[PDB]
Amino acid sequence: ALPSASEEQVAQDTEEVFRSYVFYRHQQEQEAEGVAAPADPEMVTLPLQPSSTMGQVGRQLAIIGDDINRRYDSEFQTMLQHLQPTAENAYEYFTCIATSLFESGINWGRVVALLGFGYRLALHVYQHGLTGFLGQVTRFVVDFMLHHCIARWIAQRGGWVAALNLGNG
Amino acid sequence: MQIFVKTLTGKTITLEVEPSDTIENVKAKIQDKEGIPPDQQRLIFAGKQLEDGRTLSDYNIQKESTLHLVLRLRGC
Repeated sequence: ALPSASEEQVAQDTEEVFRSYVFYRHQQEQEAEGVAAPADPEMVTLPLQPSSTMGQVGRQLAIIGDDINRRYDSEFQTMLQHLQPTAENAYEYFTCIATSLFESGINWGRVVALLGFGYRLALHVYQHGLTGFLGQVTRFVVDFMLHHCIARWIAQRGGWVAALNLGNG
Repeated sequence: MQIFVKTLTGKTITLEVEPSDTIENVKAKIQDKEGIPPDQQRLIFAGKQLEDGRTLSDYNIQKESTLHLVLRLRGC
């Protein structure tokens, strides 16, 4: 695409890179285990658009955060069960862990870790019985990212197109 | 013995404790030299959330060991 980017186009590439990443991450985890597996390969699958350059952004971010993700993952669900949040206070708990994580500062490792622990959380309600939460989590994070001035920083870092200019690029 | 705790800011702080020390004591030492309330501490070792009713020998932590530190805040 073209260089430079505003906060108006960052909210669109943020939502597209948020699912394209959790998808390629659960797709490979399905071969090893089936924990929090998807609804089987059918119409209820996740139809992403890999025809765009953002398709390669999720694949890369899913590689630099592969081992660091499993390192502290068995403890994320263990404490998540002791939480037992609700649809009325779902943003009151998630906004707490995040603000408690970036409280020290902001880095590429703190963004991938956020999405990593931003999946099972939503799916945890889907199974519970609250069908129709995926649209809620989307129209919730994008608002937190634009309210916490996260979109700007990403714009100063070169937008999401700066991912190709990282380690494995 | 001496242990090394790693934070999410890239800062590592040393700590002098003993295998018979309880997890509640090590947390008090961190707030005494750092000021971080024990209610907002999520130690992590081997992908296991150590409990507050067990000692360090319970997990088999030797000397020169490293433990990650997360955070759950107390306001929310």
